[PDB]
Amino acid sequence: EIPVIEPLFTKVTEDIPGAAGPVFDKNGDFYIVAPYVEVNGKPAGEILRIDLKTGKKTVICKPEVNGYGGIPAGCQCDRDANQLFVADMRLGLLVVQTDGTFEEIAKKDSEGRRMQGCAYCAFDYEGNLWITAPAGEVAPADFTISLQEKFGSIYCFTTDGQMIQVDTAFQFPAGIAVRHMNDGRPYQLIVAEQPTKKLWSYDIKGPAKIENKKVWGHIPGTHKGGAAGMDFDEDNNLLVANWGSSHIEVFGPDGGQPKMRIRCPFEKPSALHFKPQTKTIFVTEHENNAVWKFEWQRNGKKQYCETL
Repeated sequence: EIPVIEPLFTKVTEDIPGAAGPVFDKNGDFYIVAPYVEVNGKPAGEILRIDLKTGKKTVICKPEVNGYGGIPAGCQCDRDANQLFVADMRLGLLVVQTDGTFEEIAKKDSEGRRMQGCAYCAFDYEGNLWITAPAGEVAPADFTISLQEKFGSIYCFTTDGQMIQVDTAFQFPAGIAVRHMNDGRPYQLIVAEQPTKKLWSYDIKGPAKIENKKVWGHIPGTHKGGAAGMDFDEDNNLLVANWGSSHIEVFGPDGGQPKMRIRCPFEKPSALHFKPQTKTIFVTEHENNAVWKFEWQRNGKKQYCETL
């Protein structure tokens, strides 16, 4: 039997359609994304800042390219400048300034293929951004998602500006995380494949160089859904939102089966992110389309933006 804890979750804010992409920037401000905001039934997703002292929401960015609305879905903060890297299911990769300006980084990848819409991303400590792309081609192409068919891809957006496709044929690739050596070198990539209830691992040999794809962990449950967002704590345990299961799974450093589960007071956790230098985990969820927080046993693994 896998042990289960039921910590107290505190609701932070709600009314966030498709709440996802929790992230802290270099100044400790907190942001989330609302991928399912629509205008006239078309995509009009938003990036929002939340004042954690009051829960008040402020729309930061409503991205659109040549009239095609974005579906922002996952975020990382940069290290050398206070800007958000945002995976967008319609626009691919965005770099979003706090003043609301933004740039769409890649309409094509390094090999001249149309870019795919993206969902989650993770910076390694060298500044390369690893990205899951469960959508089909980016706008202006018609919107498609790899829920049933295996056309989701993985990318590495390198420090040279190359948008390198590093693998393909995933069925809705979701959360992504990078494991680092004590000396700081990245060496393992973990990638969720949501409906298959699998976590995959790769050896990282260098920037945009992964090999030795293997099943690394197993996500419990037969509910619709599976692994969504994930992040490491400071002991390199991987905490994984299990959308549809009412739990966050905890894997030890060597993977396999969860060593512990965390019961949530909602069915559809979608993403999680630690507040820097605390044990506090912020969790987005799609039952109530809301953001919550709870206290974990130890601090989070430092994000790239927290390194020097």
